[PDB]
Amino acid sequence: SRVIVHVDLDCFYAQVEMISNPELKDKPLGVQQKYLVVTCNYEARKLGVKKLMNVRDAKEKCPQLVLVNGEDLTRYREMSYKVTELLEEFSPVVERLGFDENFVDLTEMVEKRLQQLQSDELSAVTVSGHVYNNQSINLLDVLHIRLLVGSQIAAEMREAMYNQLGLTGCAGVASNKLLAKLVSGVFKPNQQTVLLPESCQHLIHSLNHIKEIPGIGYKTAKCLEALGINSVRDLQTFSPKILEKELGISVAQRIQKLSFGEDNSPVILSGPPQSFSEEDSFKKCSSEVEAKNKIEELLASLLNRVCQDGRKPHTVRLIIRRYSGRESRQCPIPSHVIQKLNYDVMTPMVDILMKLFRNMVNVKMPFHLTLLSVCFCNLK
DNA sequence: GGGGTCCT
DNA sequence: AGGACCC
Ligand SMILES: Nc1ncnc2c1ncn2[C@H]1C[C@H](O)[C@@H](COP(=O)(O)OP(=O)(O)OP(=O)(O)O)O1
Ligand SMILES: [Mg+2]
Ligand SMILES: [Mg+2]
Repeated sequence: SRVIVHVDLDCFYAQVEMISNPELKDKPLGVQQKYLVVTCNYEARKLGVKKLMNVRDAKEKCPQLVLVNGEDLTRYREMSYKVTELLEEFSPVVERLGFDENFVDLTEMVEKRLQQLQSDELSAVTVSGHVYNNQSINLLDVLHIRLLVGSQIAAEMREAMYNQLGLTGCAGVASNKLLAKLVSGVFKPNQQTVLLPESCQHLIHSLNHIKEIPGIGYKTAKCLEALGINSVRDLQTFSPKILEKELGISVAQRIQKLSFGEDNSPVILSGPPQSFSEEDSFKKCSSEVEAKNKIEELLASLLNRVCQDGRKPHTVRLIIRRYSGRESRQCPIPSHVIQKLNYDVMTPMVDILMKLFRNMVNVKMPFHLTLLSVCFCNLK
């Protein structure tokens, strides 16, 4: 049996901004990227603003909305890493999911604490936060005890995140990653909940669409929908044989297990990132001249990042998106270029990126690009 | 939107 | 190199 916590920061980008400019802490705030409000603080959500909503919709429904620009992710990324490092201090196995979510495997920590316990104050063990579905605790049930100690650790985590980084968030504690992530959002914002095993089925059947299961995305949901599968129960009861043939043995067996609340995937230590990338989207790029300036701009940003990181990238990738869905070209970085960080690495790197660009884009015939991205990977 | 992961 | 997933 495992004890897993999922930590999910409240309106992360908005929190980072409200900390940067505390004069926003009291007003409805929205963080904008191009024409989207990607996230907003809880005051704005109260005024009917939704995640990933159009700035037109948002401006009309809530003309008092204060917008800050969140296209440069630098500060969010930096705070994101402070959070996971703080969690890694609790237990070293921490898996990041995007910038604002972490899983921690607490089972070793829980076991250590229980061993230190006397029967005197084992009486006595208490929950911190909400119990999912108001389920009764059985102090004689060792699984219940282990999960409650988890909720205590989770509370210490949220307290340290607030006290040391100024950030609030939710936590969900359960026996695997799927359930911990489903349960962490039951009470929001800035609260936590623990899932006892006999409420597992209640949690999974509380979902309304199979897309709400982590692991089942747009494409997979579409296939399932095609098969007449709509509820969690539908997926639970659909023919394994048929499903296996429709989506392949790997996806079928995995997602069908997910529909019963079963997930044996380990919490993986994320550690340092395996790639660095920067991108810009735009309405139109139809010339190599600006394509180069664009790319130079991105390359500038990236180099600062590999600079302070330490490790060195052994491959570059250039990515594009044409009008009306992405294409990419990569190649190893010349060994001599790799030794760069106090000379002029720009020019030779731009040279390589442009060769890659022309290989993928016919510059002798009109082109219409709508995104450019540069990615460094294969770090050593 | 502006990132990131892993598998095939 | 592309596809699928996550935020
Ligand atoms: N398709 C997408 N789904 C989810 N998030 C996305 C997507 N595209 C970009 N993002 C970015 C923008 C959001 O600010 C952030 C998602 O954070 P998420 O944990 O879903 O909620 P949140 O931190 O905004 O608020 P809360 O956790 O309080 O609901 O990631
Ligand atoms: Mg969040
Ligand atoms: Mg999903």
